[PDB]
Amino acid sequence: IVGGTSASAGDFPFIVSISRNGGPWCGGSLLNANTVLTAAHCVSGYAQSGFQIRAGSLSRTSGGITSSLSSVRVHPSYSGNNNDLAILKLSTSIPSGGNIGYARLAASGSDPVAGSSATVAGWGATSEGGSSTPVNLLKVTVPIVSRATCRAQYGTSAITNQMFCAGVSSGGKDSCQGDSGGPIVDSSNTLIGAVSWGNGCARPNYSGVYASVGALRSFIDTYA
Repeated sequence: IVGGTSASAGDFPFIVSISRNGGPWCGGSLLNANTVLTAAHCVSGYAQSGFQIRAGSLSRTSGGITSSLSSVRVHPSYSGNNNDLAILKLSTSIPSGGNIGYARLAASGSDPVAGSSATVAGWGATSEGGSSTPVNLLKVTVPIVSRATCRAQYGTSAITNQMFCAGVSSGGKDSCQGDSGGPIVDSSNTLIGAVSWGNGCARPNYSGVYASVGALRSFIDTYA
């Protein structure tokens, strides 16, 4: 997260950190005791044994409850930047309670409205290419950017109806490498997306791009 602040205990109770080969990798969202939602690009094409999830901690290295993966399912239309969600099943179930909870999902057919406030969180870099990544969770609030404006930034075909955008026109606030897969929520604390892609991080005139939970809700509901 670039331009963020420290998360407090009990913020994002459903967030999980996802390590790969013992090192930082991505974020995700705990949907229920045995299921995590993340970005497809975090897991597609990699050995599933490399991953570990951690829930219930501000730290990505220590505390909370961990689990390995039992299975990985990517959206059936996932390709590159498009349809960038995956469902992970956990080898060890994780109960709600204390600083762990489960996400509430945006409805099928919904689309975040331009200008509304969203909050994204993760353990990614705080600069493009950053040499070290924070141990404790960060968060930042950014406005939704209309799909039309985002298409003017990236190209008409580049931003699909299963993506939405968020950021500040002058830059300075965004998700960044290592935040992929983690949650973005709306002003009701409903999970509206997962960190997906962008041109660099927090650049002026290049919004962060998010996989849309509303748009992909049928997939999520099938496998959750």
